[PDB]
Amino acid sequence: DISGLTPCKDSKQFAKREKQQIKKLESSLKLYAPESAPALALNAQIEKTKRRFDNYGKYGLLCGSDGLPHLIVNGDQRHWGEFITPGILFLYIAGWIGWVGRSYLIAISGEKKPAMKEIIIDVPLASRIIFRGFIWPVAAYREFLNGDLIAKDV
Amino acid sequence: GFTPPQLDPNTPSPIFAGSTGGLLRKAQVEEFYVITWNSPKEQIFEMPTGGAAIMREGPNLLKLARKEQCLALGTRLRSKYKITYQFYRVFPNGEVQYLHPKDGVYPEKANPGREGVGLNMRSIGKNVSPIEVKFTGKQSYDL
Amino acid sequence: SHSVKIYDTCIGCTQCVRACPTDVLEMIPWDGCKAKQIASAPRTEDCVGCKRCESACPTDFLSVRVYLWHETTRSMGLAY
Amino acid sequence: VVQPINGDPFIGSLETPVTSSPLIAWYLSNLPGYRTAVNPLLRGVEVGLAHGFFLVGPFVKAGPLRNTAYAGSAGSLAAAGLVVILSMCLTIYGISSFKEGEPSIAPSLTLTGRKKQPDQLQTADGWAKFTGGFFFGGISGVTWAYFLLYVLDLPYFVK
Amino acid sequence: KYGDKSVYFDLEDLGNTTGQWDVYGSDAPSPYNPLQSKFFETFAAPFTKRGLLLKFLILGGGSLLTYVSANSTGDVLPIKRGPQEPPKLGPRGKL
Amino acid sequence: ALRFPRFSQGLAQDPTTRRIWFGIATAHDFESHDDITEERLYQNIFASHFGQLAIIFLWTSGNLFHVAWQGNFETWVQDPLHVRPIAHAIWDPHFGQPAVEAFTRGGALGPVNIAYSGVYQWWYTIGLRTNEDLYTGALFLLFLSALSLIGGWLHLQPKWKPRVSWFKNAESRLNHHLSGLFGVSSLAWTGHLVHVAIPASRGEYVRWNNFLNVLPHPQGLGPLFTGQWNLYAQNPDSSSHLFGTSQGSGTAILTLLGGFHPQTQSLWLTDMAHHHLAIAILFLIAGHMYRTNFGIGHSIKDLLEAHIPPGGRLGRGHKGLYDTINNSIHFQLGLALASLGVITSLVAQHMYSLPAYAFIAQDFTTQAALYTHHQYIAGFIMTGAFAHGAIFFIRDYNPEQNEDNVLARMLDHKEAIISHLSWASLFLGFHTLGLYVHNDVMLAFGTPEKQILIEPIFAQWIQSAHGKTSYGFDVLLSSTSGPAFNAGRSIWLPGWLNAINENSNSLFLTIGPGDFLVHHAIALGLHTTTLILVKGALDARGSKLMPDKKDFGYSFPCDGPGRGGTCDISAWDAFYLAVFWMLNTIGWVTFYWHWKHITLWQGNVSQFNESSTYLMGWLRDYLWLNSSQLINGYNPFGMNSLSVWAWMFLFGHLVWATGFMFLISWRGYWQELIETLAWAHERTPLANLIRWKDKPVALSIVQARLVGLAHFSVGYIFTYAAFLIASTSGKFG
Amino acid sequence: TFNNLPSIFVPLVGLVFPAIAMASLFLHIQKNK
Ligand code: CLA
Ligand code: CLA
Ligand code: CLA
Ligand SMILES: CC1=C(/C=C/C(C)=C/C=C/C(C)=C/C=C/C=C(C)/C=C/C=C(C)/C=C/C2=C(C)CCCC2(C)C)C(C)(C)CCC1
Ligand SMILES: CC1=C(/C=C/C(C)=C/C=C/C(C)=C\C=C\C=C(C)\C=C\C=C(C)\C=C\C2=C(C)CCCC2(C)C)C(C)(C)CCC1
Ligand SMILES: CC1=C(C/C=C(\C)CCC[C@H](C)CCC[C@H](C)CCCC(C)C)C(=O)c2ccccc2C1=O
Repeated sequence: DISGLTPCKDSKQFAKREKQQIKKLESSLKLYAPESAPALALNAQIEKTKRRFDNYGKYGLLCGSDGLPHLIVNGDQRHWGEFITPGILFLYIAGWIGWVGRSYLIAISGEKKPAMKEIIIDVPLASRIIFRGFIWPVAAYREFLNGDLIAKDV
Repeated sequence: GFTPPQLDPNTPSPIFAGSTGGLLRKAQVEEFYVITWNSPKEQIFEMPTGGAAIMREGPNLLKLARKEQCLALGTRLRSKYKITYQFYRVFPNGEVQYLHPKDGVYPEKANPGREGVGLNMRSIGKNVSPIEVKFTGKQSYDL
Repeated sequence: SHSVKIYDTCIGCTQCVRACPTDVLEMIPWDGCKAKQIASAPRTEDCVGCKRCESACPTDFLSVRVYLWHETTRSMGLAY
Repeated sequence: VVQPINGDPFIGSLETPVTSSPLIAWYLSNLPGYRTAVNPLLRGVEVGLAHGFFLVGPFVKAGPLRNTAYAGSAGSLAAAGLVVILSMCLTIYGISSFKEGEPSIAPSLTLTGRKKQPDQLQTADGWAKFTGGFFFGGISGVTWAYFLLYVLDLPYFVK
Repeated sequence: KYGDKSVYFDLEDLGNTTGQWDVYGSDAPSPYNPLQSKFFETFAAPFTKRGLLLKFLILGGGSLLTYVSANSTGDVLPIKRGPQEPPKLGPRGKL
Repeated sequence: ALRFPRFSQGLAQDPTTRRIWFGIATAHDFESHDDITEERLYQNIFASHFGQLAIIFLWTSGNLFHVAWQGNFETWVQDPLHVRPIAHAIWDPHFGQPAVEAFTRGGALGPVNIAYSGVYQWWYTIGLRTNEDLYTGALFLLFLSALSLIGGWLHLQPKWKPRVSWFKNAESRLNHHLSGLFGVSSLAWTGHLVHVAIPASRGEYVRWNNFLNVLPHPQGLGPLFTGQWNLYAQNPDSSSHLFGTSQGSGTAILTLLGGFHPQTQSLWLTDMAHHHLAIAILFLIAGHMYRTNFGIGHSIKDLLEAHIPPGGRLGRGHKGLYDTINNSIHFQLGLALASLGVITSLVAQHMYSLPAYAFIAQDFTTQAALYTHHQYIAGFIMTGAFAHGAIFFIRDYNPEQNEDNVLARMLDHKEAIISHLSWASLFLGFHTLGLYVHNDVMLAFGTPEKQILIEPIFAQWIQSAHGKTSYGFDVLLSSTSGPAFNAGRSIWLPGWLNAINENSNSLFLTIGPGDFLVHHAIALGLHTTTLILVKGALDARGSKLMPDKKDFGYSFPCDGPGRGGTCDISAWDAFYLAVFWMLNTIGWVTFYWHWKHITLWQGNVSQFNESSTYLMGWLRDYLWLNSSQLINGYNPFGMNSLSVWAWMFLFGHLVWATGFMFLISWRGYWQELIETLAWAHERTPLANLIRWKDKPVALSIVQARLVGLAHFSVGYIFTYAAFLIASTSGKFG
Repeated sequence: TFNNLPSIFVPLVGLVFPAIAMASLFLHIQKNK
């Protein structure tokens, strides 16, 4: 109920959005037979919409006066599924990408012509490294403590 | 005092049917950079003013528009046809300044007899900042 | 017109002048390198500023160096 | 007959039928722009008269008051104004291009190679006489076009 | 010599070399009548001093322009005629 | 110097036509002029400032004179809400009678232009209730312009010629400017507001013939000398006041009741009086800080040499900085334009929310024109601040005299700064564009419930931290039990609360997810413009690609195709591309402003709060919709008052497209084209008689860049001015 | 006369001041000492 936003499980305009989209998809449904592929696909999209709205209701999303879910990023424990848990889920993958790429560039750095390994990606080397970014939040922390994360100028 | 200028005489010009990239009023009030070369045979070359010209067997003479035209022509001559060339500068008053080798030798062979100017005896980073030469005619690079 | 300067980091490879289409440059003898020659720029009045010289200077940054300055009819490359 | 100018192939022009022909060169040589020896005042008079009519043309019939009764009068007035401005810009041209007393910057030669006299039009006093002739001729041609539109309206088109 | 066989660099006659030619500048004498020429001379010699001509042109033209625009009525230019129409009340009353 | 540029014999010795352009463009670059000194530099700057003041007073006098002569101000004073302002009459002889009939507004006998500058409101709020008042003001400002002109003339003469040691007196100058030019100036403004503007609001007209007799307060200066200042806040116009008449008026002159006047929806004149008074005390106290001829005060040199932190974090601190600023006029100019741009944006952000003029909140085109004006002005002033810092780093920065100090230790980690600003702009652009595009798609898939709508919890927290109960945070001013609310409980908070909670006015608007997203677009714009400018300024001395860039100056085209290519490498070109990004950023700011406000004024805030979260709402519900009455300013069947704004709209489109010519096309195609043209003119009969004096050439690369940006920005500005003015004037909500 | 000042100053300024200014500035351009 924060920021003047009513939850979507007890919002009027949210249910109105639901009803309006369902009537829109049903207006496009009285043009085909109820057993053919178009009508079946339209009914599947209808159930998709209804479950979508009900899932946004049951997660405790906050729907404003416009009747759309307004995500809360401030750090409220009820709304960590909005930003903070998927934010950690992001940063874990993003640091995976960065860490496997960095360890790859460091792996090829001791090559005769390293640039050809950035064009012709050494798939065995990367694949042996591709899972080494699973542990990036600890390996990077140690490389920061040991001094191996940041390079020295010389 | 080792190489005298050549003082181009009334030599013939290449066979050319005439173009529009030729001498405009710049020649009529300023220099127009005659070039002279000496052909082994009557061959055909691209003119720097656009179009194809037929150089004559023996000495030729072309008054094209400017220095870059004659030097581009002469470089194409020396590289493609392997031919000695020399070009001039003809002010409207009448004087004819000799310019391309200025030593009888092209400006790649470091032949002694030419004084070095535009020569800063330092690395390029050791020039002073502009504040050190603020309110002075010397900009950054003439000390 | 333009102010062409040759610094002492030269290697005397004769690419500045062999690229220069207006006879601005010329190689002179010198004692600062293995080739015993360095480029000079007497005919800066004929300098257009095309920087073909310093697009062919193989050094750390440059040894030949063109400074854009008072533009005259011949530095502006006008046939009129 | 497209051979170059004076047979000189490295001059930027050609003696094509349009430039150098018995008819078109004659026409460009016996009109007041190229009558060099004659004084520039009569030249400018001729030029101004012709351009005054040529300007009164597209001001009466084409203009803001073309359909009104003030078409001819106000159009000729605008043509005289444009003529005054043209003499104005001609005047600053003569002041800016050549100062007071220098010799003529015109060519003293001709296609036949004769060391002819330079065109005194290009001098200061000569161009000033030309501008005076242009102004006089232009105002006179404007008022004469107005007179012909007044008294001889019927043969010309109205539309 | 400029007239030799394909010679265009007479260094003495630099006019023929550089292209200094009055391409159509006929040196033929005055084709006008002498009397009308003297008439125009005496009636346009006032416009011989370019500086006085310029001062006269600018000042008299500005004077005539101000005179035309000040003495002209609205019949020849609608801006002087004025509205001759009631003013429309703008949006939201007038604001 | 022989030819027109008397200040550069390098351009006078240029047979081409580049010298005209470069004698225009470098006319005011005195420290690049030939054969000059520092004395002549500062003196020319001083006379130039006199000329600028003369032009400013002349332009204000023209405004006053035309509003008095051709305006309807005496009619605007009576019924301001329902009488239209008039900037000046129009005599365009190209006009047709429909246009003479349409442009006749405000009860005029001829065509007129509606003052969308708000000068009517601000003159009416400070007194000035007759045309004769404006005439006297205009004549006095003309006198002031002539005064500035004669002052700048005589201060150029050798007898009155200040030396560089006088211009560099950065302590006497600071003391005087602070104390007098701010404190005494705002004090005199209070002495106007107390003696004139408030009495003109309270009724009686207090003019020069009778301002010695009229007591501004019934007990004159007894309360001030006796310390009983509370007697100046006794009857503070208790909520029934009609601006311009004694009904519901009072006797106070200095108050802190805060909030808005209920009639005008503007700030109280007594609040402005007390305000200018208080900041006058502050500035008059602060202007007695720096050391002068009287033995006491501070030396800024030792203030800077003393602020060197032990620990070597900043290194040599601010040592040697007084000498590198006082000698460097570009550093002074950069800091000045920094502060000026920030306070200009502040003027905008506080005049839209806290309007200090009567009947300017309720009129809706001036409140937008002023905001847009001052914000584009602030963006330009900020780009110029950074550009002059770059010009400083090239021309007047001496790395030896400020070695290892806060400004060379700055240039060290220029790569760190540039990289982290790049990160911020990259992050913001990526994410916020992704969210706008996600919402564009989710609407395009008919699923607006799937949009990324982030409620701006932090700005809503600040709003609830000021008294807005539209969110229910109840913290520090919406909580009655908060000590911050208890402190000012009896001073300003009643008025401030019934102002901020009133959802008709425009301070602390109810913001939503579209406001979040466009604020992040704004952050992208600021960080990116900052990136471009800071990078140009720090790489002004050099980089790895061009380390000797200080030797080529601030403005040079390039360094050639060598080293891969060096187009737009100068710090001038950083400024250039930053002006592009600045125009973009201010366009976002003013689009956000105008749409939020036009939706508030129309009443349908839901339009913005639903459509601002996806870009097709801006393209449909803001640009396409509000341009309905504009482009119909002149149809094939008739025209209306918005014909001028449609013509200006298309004119700005035209020049904004013409700039693309000078930007996309560069120099070489045009030089060759001009070579063909010169051939044709020199071989075309009857025009061979006419030969140019300045050999024609295509525009230089840096020049044509500048020209493209001039056309681009003129078109940006004129187009958005046309659109904003016409949309807010076609309806006025 | 105040309504007739537009009829005097606008044709004065926007036509003569360009005449005077552009002429004098063209002369200042085309000068030699
Ligand atoms: C190994 C990959 C890698 C790593 C670890 C970094 C790390 C960094 N970059 Mg760089 N960058 C990279 C690749 C990488 N970059 C590539 C390929 C590009 C070209 C698009 C850029 C373009 C770029 C810019 C323009 C900027 C950075 C910045 C940064 C810094 C901030 C992080 C950020 O905002 O992400 C930036 C990420 C992007 C812009 C998206 C591109 C990243 C790609 C998707 C990763 C590529 C991985 C590789 C192909 C996989 C190979 C795996 C191997 C096992 C075979 C950080 C030091 C910023 C900086 O310096 O600020 C401090 C900055 O301004 N980077
Ligand atoms: C108290 C004495 C005093 C005073 C009053 C001034 C006054 C001034 N000096 Mg200074 N000066 C002084 C002593 C003084 N000087 C001394 C002792 C020296 C010794 C070195 C100098 C040296 C000096 C130099 C070298 C220069 C000046 C300049 C100026 C002018 C600044 C430009 C301007 O008008 O903006 C004034 C701006 C403001 C008053 C306010 C700006 C910011 C506010 C906070 C913005 C917000 C409020 C806003 C105004 C509200 C507007 C609302 C509506 C009414 C529009 C100004 C007239 C400059 C000038 O023009 O030369 C003549 C200049 O170049 N002075
Ligand atoms: C819509 C036009 C537009 C856009 C999108 C950009 C974008 C950018 N500019 Mg600006 N710029 C523009 C116009 C634009 N500019 C104009 C007209 C000028 C005047 C010349 C400039 C001048 C300019 C300068 C001078 C600077 C920038 C900078 C930047 C970057 C800022 C960092 C950022 O927000 O990136 C976030 C990323 C984007 C906005 C890219 C959007 C595209 C998406 C994310 C790519 C993914 C889509 C898709 C999967 C890719 C496949 C496509 C296809 C092959 C299938 C960014 C790339 C600055 C910079 O580099 O800082 C880092 C900088 O210094 N620009
Ligand atoms: C290039 C350069 C330059 C220029 C630069 C610039 C232009 C900059 C800018 C800058 C800027 C433009 C900045 C800004 C800033 C801001 C800030 C820093 C802010 C702060 C704030 C605060 C601190 C606040 C507080 C508060 C609040 C929150 C509200 C209420 C009240 C209070 C007070 C409490 C120079 C010349 C210098 C030098 C050289 C280099
Ligand atoms: C909680 C939160 C928030 C906030 C937050 C913040 C404010 C933060 C900050 C933060 C920060 C302030 C940070 C900083 C940082 C810095 C640095 C300096 C870093 C570095 C790093 C590195 C260097 C790394 C690297 C890597 C990795 C590890 C990954 C991949 C690979 C690489 C190599 C890239 C909010 C409420 C909004 C929302 C919710 C959530
Ligand atoms: C169109 C174009 C031209 C051609 C432009 C010419 C040569 C100059 C403009 C032609 C006339 C002079 C139009 C002038 C318009 C204004 C009236 C001038 C205002 C200046 C006064 C205030 C002094 C270039 O030379 C060029 C050069 C480099 C990059 C891009 C371009 C480019 O895009």
